[PDB]
Amino acid sequence: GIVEQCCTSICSLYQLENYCN
Amino acid sequence: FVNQHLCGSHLVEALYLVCGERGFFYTPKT
Repeated sequence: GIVEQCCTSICSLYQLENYCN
Repeated sequence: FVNQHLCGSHLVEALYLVCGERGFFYTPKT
């Protein structure tokens, strides 16, 4: 998931925004 | 914005910034 993706690869701020409430 | 390489607590800081007062969920794989 996002926590693993951002660490093992890269992720965008737009992808992180999917986890906002 | 630029892409991100975020591990551990650095990803929580990034979520905090992106989401602000909306809050967020931190959901690692177990």
